[PDB]
Amino acid sequence: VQLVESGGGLVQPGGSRKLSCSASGFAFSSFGMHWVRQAPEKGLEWVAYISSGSGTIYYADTVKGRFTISRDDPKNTLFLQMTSLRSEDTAMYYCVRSIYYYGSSPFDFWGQGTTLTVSSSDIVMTQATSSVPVTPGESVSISCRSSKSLLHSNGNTYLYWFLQRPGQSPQLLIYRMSNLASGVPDRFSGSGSGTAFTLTISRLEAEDVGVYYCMQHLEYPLTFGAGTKLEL
Amino acid sequence: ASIAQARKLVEQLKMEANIDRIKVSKAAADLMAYCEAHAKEDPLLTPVPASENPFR
Amino acid sequence: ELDQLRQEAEQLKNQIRDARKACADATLSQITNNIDPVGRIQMRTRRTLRGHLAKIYAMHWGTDSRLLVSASQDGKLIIWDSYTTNKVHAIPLRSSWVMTCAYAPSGNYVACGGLDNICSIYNLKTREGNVRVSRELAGHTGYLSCCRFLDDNQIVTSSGDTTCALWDIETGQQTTTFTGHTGDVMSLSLAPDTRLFVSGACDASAKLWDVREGMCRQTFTGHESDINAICFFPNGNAFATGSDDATCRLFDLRADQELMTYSHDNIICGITSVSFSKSGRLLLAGYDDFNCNVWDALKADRAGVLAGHDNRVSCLGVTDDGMAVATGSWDSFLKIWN
Amino acid sequence: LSAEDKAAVERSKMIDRNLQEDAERDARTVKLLLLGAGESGKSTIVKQMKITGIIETQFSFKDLHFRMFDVGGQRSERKKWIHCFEGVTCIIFCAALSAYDMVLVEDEEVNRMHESLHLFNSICNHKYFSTTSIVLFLNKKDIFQEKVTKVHLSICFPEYTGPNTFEDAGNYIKNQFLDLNLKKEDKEIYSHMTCATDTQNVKFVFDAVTDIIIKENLKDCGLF
Amino acid sequence: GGVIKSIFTFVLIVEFIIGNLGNSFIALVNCIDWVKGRKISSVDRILTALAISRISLVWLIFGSWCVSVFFPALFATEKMFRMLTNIWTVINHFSVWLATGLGTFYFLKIANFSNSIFLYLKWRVKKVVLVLLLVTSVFLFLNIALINIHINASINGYRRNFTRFSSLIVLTSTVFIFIPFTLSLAMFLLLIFSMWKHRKKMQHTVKDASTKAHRGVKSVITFFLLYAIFSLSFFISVWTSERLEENLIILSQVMGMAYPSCHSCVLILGNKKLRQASLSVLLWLR
Ligand SMILES: CC(C)CCC[C@@H](C)[C@H]1CC[C@H]2[C@@H]3CC=C4C[C@@H](O)CC[C@]4(C)[C@H]3CC[C@]12C
Ligand SMILES: COc1cccc2c1cc([N+](=O)[O-])c1c(C(=O)O)cc3c(c12)OCO3
Repeated sequence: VQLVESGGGLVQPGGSRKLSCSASGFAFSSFGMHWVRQAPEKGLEWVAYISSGSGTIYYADTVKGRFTISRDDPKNTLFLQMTSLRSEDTAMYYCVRSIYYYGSSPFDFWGQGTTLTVSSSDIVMTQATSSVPVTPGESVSISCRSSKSLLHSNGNTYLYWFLQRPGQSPQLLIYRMSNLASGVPDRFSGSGSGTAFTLTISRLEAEDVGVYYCMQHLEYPLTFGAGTKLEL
Repeated sequence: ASIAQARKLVEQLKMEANIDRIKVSKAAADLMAYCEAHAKEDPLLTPVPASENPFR
Repeated sequence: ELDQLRQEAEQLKNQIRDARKACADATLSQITNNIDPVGRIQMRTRRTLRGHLAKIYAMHWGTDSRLLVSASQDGKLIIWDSYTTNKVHAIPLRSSWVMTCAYAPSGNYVACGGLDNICSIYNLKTREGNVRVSRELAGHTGYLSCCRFLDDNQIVTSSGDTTCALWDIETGQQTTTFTGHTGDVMSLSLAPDTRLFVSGACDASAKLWDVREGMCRQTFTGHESDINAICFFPNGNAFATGSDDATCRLFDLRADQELMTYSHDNIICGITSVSFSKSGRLLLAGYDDFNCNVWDALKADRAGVLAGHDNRVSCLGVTDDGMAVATGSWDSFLKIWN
Repeated sequence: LSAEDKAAVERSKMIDRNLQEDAERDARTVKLLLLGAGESGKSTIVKQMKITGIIETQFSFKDLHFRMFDVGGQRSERKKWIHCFEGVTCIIFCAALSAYDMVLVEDEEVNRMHESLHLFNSICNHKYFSTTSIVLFLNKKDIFQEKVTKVHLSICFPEYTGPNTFEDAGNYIKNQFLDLNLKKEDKEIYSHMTCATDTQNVKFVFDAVTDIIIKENLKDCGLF
Repeated sequence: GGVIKSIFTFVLIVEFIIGNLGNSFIALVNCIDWVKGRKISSVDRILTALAISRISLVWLIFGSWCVSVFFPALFATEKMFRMLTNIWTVINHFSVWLATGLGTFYFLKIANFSNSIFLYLKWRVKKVVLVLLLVTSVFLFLNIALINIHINASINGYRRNFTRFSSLIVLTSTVFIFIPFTLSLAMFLLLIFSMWKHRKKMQHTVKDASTKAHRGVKSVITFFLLYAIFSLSFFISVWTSERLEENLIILSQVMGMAYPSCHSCVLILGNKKLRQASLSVLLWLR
C-alpha cells in the first residue's frame, strides 16, 4: 500500500493551490481519507476529512471554509483545494486512510507527504513529559492527558498512538488505546483509566526512537498531542 | 470388487463393537451435572438483567 | 465370500445391539422425571437484519458473539453486527447458490459452500481493506452442505458425496478424508475439544469421527429420514440431530445410543437447523413450518415457540456466551432473540 | 453515537445502497433451471441457446438476461438441494422423443422414455415446484421422425393404439408429458418439439418467459 | 317532478345499501386476513384504503340525505352546506385518486416495455404509488381552494341580493375529475395495447386464456358504458332540461354515489382473492 502525494511548494500569501494524494495497493473507494498537517518543527493538527462516497465532509476550525477536500474514486486520488492561504499553513501535509468499522484500525497508513513553504470546545490533549532521555533495553512509558473522558457510552475508548521516526511519516501503534496495530512489535501496549493514559513500551530499540503523539477520535475535531520525544 | 467393501464394512463394525460403554444412567447424571453447573451462566434459560443485556 | 462377509456383519450388528441393550438400564426420562421443569421460555426479536435479497441458507456467529455472517442465494455473504444493526462487510460470491457458511474462531476468515462444490475461504483482515478470496478448496465431488473451522489452517467440510474431509489451508488439499456414509451428509459440529466431530447424513445415521486418527468410532441410528442438522452438546459428550421425520434426537457418546426423542403430534414438518443453549438444557430447533421450537434437552417438554418468520427457518445460531439466538429463515431476514 | 460508530453507520448505509443497486440490475435478469435425463438433448439445448459444481449459461434477449443453471454434475438424490431453485421462474425440461424405442443401457427393462416420464412426474408435482412453470423441449425430433416408422410406440406404452405416424405419436408423447400436471391451474407447461437444429429455441424461451412474468404479475396483483 | 324525485330517493337508498355491502365486504375480509396473519400484499392494502375512503364518502352522502329529509332546517343555515361541500371535495379527491393509484399499480406491474423510466417505476412501484398519493395533495388543496372560492362568490352574490353557481362548481369539479380520469383511461389503454401485443406473440408461438382472465370484464365494460351515458344524460339535463333544480339534491347524491357504490362491485369481480372470499360466503349462505 502506498499514498505518495504531490503538490505544494513555495507560494505567496493569499494564494491558491491543489494538493493531491495518489492511492495504490488498496481499496481507495471504501476508505475514509484524512488530511493531516505538521508545522516545520511542531506537532500535527487534523485539517480535513472526506468519507467514502463523499457523504461526510469535515474541516478544522482553522481551515473551515478556507479549504475544500474531495476524492476521485475512479482515479484513486485525494484533493485539498486551498485559497486565501496564510502563514500558519506552512506544514508537512499528509494524506491518511482510516477504515470505517470497529475491530478495525483507523489511521492505519500514512502517506509520504509534501512540503509547503509560506513566505511573509475541541478535546485538548497534552503530553507534559515532552523530552525523555532513553536508552536501549529500558522500558519507558509515555503519558497523555485528555480534557474530556474518552470512555464513550459504547464502552469503546478512542485513543490512537503514533510514532514518527526522523524524516519519516507517522505509523499507527495503538488504536482504541489498547489494541495493537498490524506490523507493530508486541513490545508496545496501552493502558489507562479513560482520562489519563500511558503508552508502555518494552525494551527499546532504534525503531522506537522518534516522537510519539496521541489522538482522540470521539469528537471529530481530532486533536493530536504536543508530541513526546524519545532521544537515545 | 465388492468383497473389499464388505471386508471394510466388517472391519469398521469390529471397531464400533469393541469400544467400551457406560451405563445410560451415569450419562444422564453427567448431563444433569453439566446442566446444573452452568444453569446460572445460561442467559437464554435464565434471562440476564437488561442492564447487562447488549440487545436492549 | 460376500455372503460370509454379510453374515459376519449381521452377527456383529446383533452383538452391538445386545451390548447396547445390556448397557441401557434406565432411560433419560426416569432420571429426569424428578428434575424441575424448565419453565415457559419466551423470546422477542431484539434485532431484525435486512439486506438479503434471497433465502438465507446459513448463518454462523463469531468467537466474540458480537459479529455474525449470513449466506443467502443472491451470492452475498454479509458480516453483520448483532449489537448494532450494521453491515460490516459484503462479500460478492462467484457461486451464488450457497448452502453453508462458517466463521473462523480467530475472526479473520469465513467460508461459503453450495452446489459449487468448493469451500471458498475469505480473508477478512487485510492491508488492502477489502475482503477477498483466500483459496478455493476444490476437492469434493458433491455439493457443500456444512463446513466448520478447526483453526485458521484447518477446516472440516461435509459434502453430498457421502464423505467429509479435513483441509489444511496453507496447502489447500485434503489432509484426511472421512468415508463411511452412504447418504448425503448435511451438517457437522466440531466438539469443544477440537478433536471429534459428528456428521449427520441422509441415511438416517450420524457418524462420529476423530480428526487426528481419521476413522469412525461410533455410529448412531434411531431416525427414519434424512438428518438435516446436528449440534454437539456444550459438554462435548453428546449431540442432537434434526431430521425430516419431524423428530429431534439426543445421543450420548459413551453409551452409544439414542436417549430422548423430541417429537410432537402437531409437528409434521422436518427440522432444518438445530443448535443448543450455553448450558445445554435448552435445545433450539428450526422447524420447517416457518417456526423455531425451543425444547428442553433433559426433559422432552417443549417450552417456547420463536414464531417470527414468514418462511422456512434454515439456519439457527446460538451465541458462545448464550446471549442471543439468531434465526435466519427464507423470508430474507435474520432475527436475534433473547 | 461516536465518530467511529457514525462511520460504521455510513458504511452500513453504503453497503445497503450497493446491495439495492445490485437488486436493481438483477430485476430484468431471470433465473431458469435446466433439467432432463441422460443424453436427452440438454447439451443440444445449451449449445443452441447460447448461439464439479453446477454450470451457468448467460444469454440475452430483448433486455431479458437469462441465467440458466444446469445441475447435471453433482449427482445426488436431488431431494436435498432442489429447494435452492424454488424461486426460479421457469424449469426448462428436456425430453428425448427418440428415447421411446431406446432403453437404458444399465437396465434394458427401464425404458429411457419412461425414465424421463417419471422424472418429469417428480418435477411437475414437487414440494418447492408447485408454482414454477415448465418449458418443455422434446428434442431429437429428426431422430424421432425417423424412428416413428421403424419401431411401433406400443412396445413402449402398453396403452398405445394409434397409428405409427410422426404427428400422432408426437402428440401422444406430448400428452403423456403434460397430463402429469395434476394441478393444471397455477403452473403452465409450454411444449415445443425442437429438432436439434431449430434457431428459434431461444426465441421460444423469450416469449415463454415473458408470458410467465406477466402471469406472475397478475397473480401478485390478484387479477389472475 | 315528484315521481322522478321519489324514484331518485329509492335508487339512492338502493345505491347506499349496495355501496355499504361492497365496501364492508372488502374491508372486513381484508381485516380478517390481517388479524390472523396471512401474507399481505400491496394491492390489498390499497384496496383497504379505497374501501374505507368509499364507505366514508357514502356515509357522508347518506348523512346529507338524512339531513335533507329529517332536518331541512339544517340546510336552512347553509353553514353545514359549506362543511359538507368541503368534506365531499376532500374525500372524493381521496377516493378517485386512490382508484387512479390502484390503476397505476396495475399498469406498472402488469405491463412490460423496454423503456427505462417504466422499468424504474415498475421496480419502485410501492414508492411510486405512495409518492403519487402524496403529490395529489397539491391537487386536493387546489380543489378545496377553488370550490371554497366558488361558494364564497355564491354567498357574496346571495348577500348582495344559486343554480348557476351550482352549475359552475359542477363544471369545475367535472374538469378536475377528468384530470385523473384521463390518466386512468390512458393507462388502461396502454395496458390493453400491451396485452394485445402479447396475445399476438402467443398466437405466433405456442399459446391467451389468462389474458382473458386479466380482461375478465364480464360486467366492467358493461358498467362503464352505462355510467358514461348516464353521466352524459344527467349533465345535459342539468345544462338545458327543465325541472331538475327541484330534485337537484337527490339526483346529485345518487349520481355521486356511483363510484362509491357500484365501483366496488367491480373491484370484487376483478379481484380474484376477493371473489374467492365472496364464493366462500355464497357457499356458506347455501
Ligand atoms: C360527474 C362527476 C363530475 C361527479 C361530480 C359530483 C358532483 C357534481 C356532486 C356530487 C355530490 C353533490 C353535492 C351533494 C350535496 C349537496 C348539498 C346541497 O345542499 C347543495 C348541493 C350539494 C353540495 C351537491 C353539489 C353537487 C355534488 C358535489
Ligand atoms: C380492478 O380495477 C380495474 C380493473 C379493470 C379496469 C379498471 C379498473 C379500475 C379502474 N379505476 O381505477 O376505477 C378503472 C377506471 C377508472 O375509473 O380509474 C377506468 C377504466 C378501467 C378501470 O377500465 C376501463 O377504464
